[PDB]
Amino acid sequence: NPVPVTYPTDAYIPTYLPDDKVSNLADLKKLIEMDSRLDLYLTRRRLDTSINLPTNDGGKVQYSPNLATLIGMQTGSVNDAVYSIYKYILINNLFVTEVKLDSLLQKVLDTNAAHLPLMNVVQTVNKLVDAEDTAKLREITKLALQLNSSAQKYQFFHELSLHPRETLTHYLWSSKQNELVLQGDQYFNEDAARTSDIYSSLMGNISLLYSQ
Amino acid sequence: AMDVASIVKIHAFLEKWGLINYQIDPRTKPSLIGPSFTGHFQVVLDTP
Repeated sequence: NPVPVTYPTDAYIPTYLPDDKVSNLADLKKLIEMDSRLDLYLTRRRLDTSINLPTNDGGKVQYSPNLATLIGMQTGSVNDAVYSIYKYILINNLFVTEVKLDSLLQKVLDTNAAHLPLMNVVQTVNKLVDAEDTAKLREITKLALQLNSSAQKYQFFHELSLHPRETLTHYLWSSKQNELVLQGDQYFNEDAARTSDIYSSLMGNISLLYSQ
Repeated sequence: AMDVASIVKIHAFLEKWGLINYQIDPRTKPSLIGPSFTGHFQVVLDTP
């Protein structure tokens, strides 16, 4: 899960500006898409796969003379041990698909059950042996919001040129409907709520409360 | 003197909106003050 942050990470980079007055905006879109393709190639090579130790201080382990018959070697890392043991369980077709233990596995495991899960098999196997990019991504997302602000002011004044009668009545109604919201919490301030001046709808409320 | 179909139709209509035969008792609903504050009310009627 991705961690939530306290600052905006990206911006939409609006596209309602006239593409015949402001130029090179398509250049910006091409550059952003190219950077979006220049890191999909990096994240891929961060999950890169490598095959460097099929067979090839605590990285080297001496195997027992018993397990040395299922490996072909007497020393090597633990990775080679678990891998070659799995390869031996796979080549001889021992998994039940119609693990069924072989004859030499009886000795290497010191078990006569002749049938054991693979989990226990590898259990016995063990038993036998960066900062500047954040500033750049905040500086860029600090300009695509300034662009997203100037574009909004252009959108407002351009939509004011066309239909000014429609925008002005909206501004006057937003004003007459927002100056009322901001003047709704000036009644409770602890220096005008104990002076008995606002207690002489705070009277029908006590009727509803007492009934409640 | 209206036909029965219309009489029952208008009666069920009036009863649907609770204008007549509204089942209600005022002992379970408390009083309250409406948004309209106290004032001075009059009802104008045509001369009989």
